[PDB]
Amino acid sequence: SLTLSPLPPLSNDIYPIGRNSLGNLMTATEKAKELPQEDKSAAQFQATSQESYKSAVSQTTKESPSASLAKFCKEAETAYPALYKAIQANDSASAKELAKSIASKLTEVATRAGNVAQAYNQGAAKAQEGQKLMKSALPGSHPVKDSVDDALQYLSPAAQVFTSMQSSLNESAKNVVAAADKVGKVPANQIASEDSGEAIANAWAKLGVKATAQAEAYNKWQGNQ
Ligand SMILES: CC(=O)/C(C)=C/C=C/C=C\C=C\C=C/C=C/C=C/C=C/C=C\C=C\C/C=C/C(=O)O
Repeated sequence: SLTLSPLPPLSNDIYPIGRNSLGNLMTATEKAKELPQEDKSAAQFQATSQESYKSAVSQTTKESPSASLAKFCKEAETAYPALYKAIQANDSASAKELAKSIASKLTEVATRAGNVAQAYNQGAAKAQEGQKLMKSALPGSHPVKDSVDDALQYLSPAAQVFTSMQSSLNESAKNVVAAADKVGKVPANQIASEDSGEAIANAWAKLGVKATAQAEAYNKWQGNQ
């Protein structure tokens, strides 16, 4: 049997994307915006550093994975019960078509998450370059050097959060297609791990509540960078 509800970590009690997991990187981004602008030696490096932070946040906003997930969860509330009914009716052609649709939506959300991870990992390579340039070019105390160090410390764990979201959603897409492929081939009740269409819908609805909240919190935050 295959799990059609959200998979870890999206099934976690605490939604995995938010200040709980990204707050150190958020703070670092706020500090980078507000760096002082009196130092001549640092000015160009600091502009480049600030543009790197801003590029990554802008990329994040373009993708908006939590907002996209929340939209999916709304769809899931009706799409999974409809699929479950097709499974129970041993309706292979219907189940396949419905699962294909669900999977398409899941894989688009997963790609958005993956795109955020890619932006962060690419940002880390920029920070690596900046760290070396500034260690030599900017001998004394410069808050931008700390901002680069912050990026190096926090970007890869942050990227991993998004990679794990991507992995979960891609697995959900695989599972829903695989489930529909069994319809008409084995007994219907052996296909899904869950005991009802409603149980599956409720699990996506619960995730949707969390994703919606985060989407709105993030929207606020990015508009002040
Ligand atoms: C090359 C050269 O000459 C020099 C000088 C390079 C210097 C580079 C310096 C810094 C680089 C930072 C890069 C990336 C930052 C990224 C910051 C990201 C912050 C993200 C914060 C929160 C994210 C929340 C996501 C929510 C989305 C959702 O829930 O949908």
